[PDB]
Amino acid sequence: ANSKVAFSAVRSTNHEMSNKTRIIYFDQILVNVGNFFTLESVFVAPRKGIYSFSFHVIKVYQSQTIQVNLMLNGKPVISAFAGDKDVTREAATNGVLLYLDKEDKVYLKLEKGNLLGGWQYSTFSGFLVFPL
Amino acid sequence: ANSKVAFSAVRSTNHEPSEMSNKTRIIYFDQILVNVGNFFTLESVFVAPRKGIYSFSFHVIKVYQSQTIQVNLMLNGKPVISAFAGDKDVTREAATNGVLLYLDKEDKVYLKLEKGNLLGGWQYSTFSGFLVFPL
Amino acid sequence: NSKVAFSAVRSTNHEPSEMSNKTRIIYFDQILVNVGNFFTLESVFVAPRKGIYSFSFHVIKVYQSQTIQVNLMLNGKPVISAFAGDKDVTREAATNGVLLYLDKEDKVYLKLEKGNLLGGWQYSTFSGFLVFPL
Ligand SMILES: *[C@@H]1O[C@H](CO)[C@@H](O)[C@H](O)[C@H]1NC(C)=O
Repeated sequence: ANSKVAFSAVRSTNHEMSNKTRIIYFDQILVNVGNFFTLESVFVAPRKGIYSFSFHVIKVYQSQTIQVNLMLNGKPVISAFAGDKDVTREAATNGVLLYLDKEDKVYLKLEKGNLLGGWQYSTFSGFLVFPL
Repeated sequence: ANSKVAFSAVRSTNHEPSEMSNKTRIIYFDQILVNVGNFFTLESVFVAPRKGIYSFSFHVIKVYQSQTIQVNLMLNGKPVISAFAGDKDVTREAATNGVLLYLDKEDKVYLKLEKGNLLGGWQYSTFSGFLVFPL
Repeated sequence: NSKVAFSAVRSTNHEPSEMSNKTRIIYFDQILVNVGNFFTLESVFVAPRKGIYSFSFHVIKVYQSQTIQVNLMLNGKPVISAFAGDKDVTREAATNGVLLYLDKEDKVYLKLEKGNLLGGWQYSTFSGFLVFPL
């Protein structure tokens, strides 16, 4: 039970972010065991452990560049990029394992760019690999 | 019981799609690296043995030039996530994505070539997945 | 060792070592996770026990003029490949991922099969974990 933690979220075409935080949100929740993925955007770790994270953020409008940072408690840990102005729906993708303690916050930030065209079909997933 | 489940497959040649695959549009992988539980069948379809959360990932590599491709991860005949590879005039291009799904027993997960033809083959393409935890 | 995982990042834009140029092994300086310490300082993973392991990588470059091919290697042999390059963009990633059956002491690592890492490979990642022992 308490060792079972996972979330998976997708950006659809729903039409329900700030220049400060620039948090990328995912409206369609596919998995949320434990309900620790909150506000369509932020994962809050329930316990100390190793967690897997992966994401694909779609650069839809072709002539733009984006940079996406995976954030841990307000600080960047990994980065992804998409800036091929010949390509439509190019993914800025990366993944990582992290050592998290209880109440650690992990989310995606649009560090650079504007996601012109929207970011439909973008994905963001995470799960507890094992507790420590 | 059936708590260890995982598969992993790769397209090892540049051979063209089979005549059957042109009518189902289901992308298949001939080289099976992992198939614990033997739940990955027909070199293409994963059948969930039990209720739980399952991870999936895929990298479909197209050559130049098959037309712009769209790959959907399918769950019981309906698309869940999609990836795109529009040509950037290079020798090879990749349509990639991954996701966690809540699956029930006998649920079927597979890859569909929604758009495009994969002319020139899809060598080096990969498709993987595993049970994260039963539910 | 039921709990085995590593995750590593290339944190700088520094050129590869002369040794690295010789071995073609892509190395990572920043280790975020290394439970069991089976990911060595030479950026090679040594499987502690028989089991199914997950591996993912992203090799990111700022200079993409020439083609790069990255192979995931298992005891000196390629298992999967990733391609990038021959482009002029901000940053591009050669990426792929796979599950592998490993026997104990099997060696898994990234080799630059084609191309170079002129300009550095900052922000590149390489991760792996034991899904379950067999
Ligand atoms: C290794 O090769 C790269 C690519 O040509 C080059 O930039 C780098 O300077 C080489 N390393 C050394 C120590 O010369």
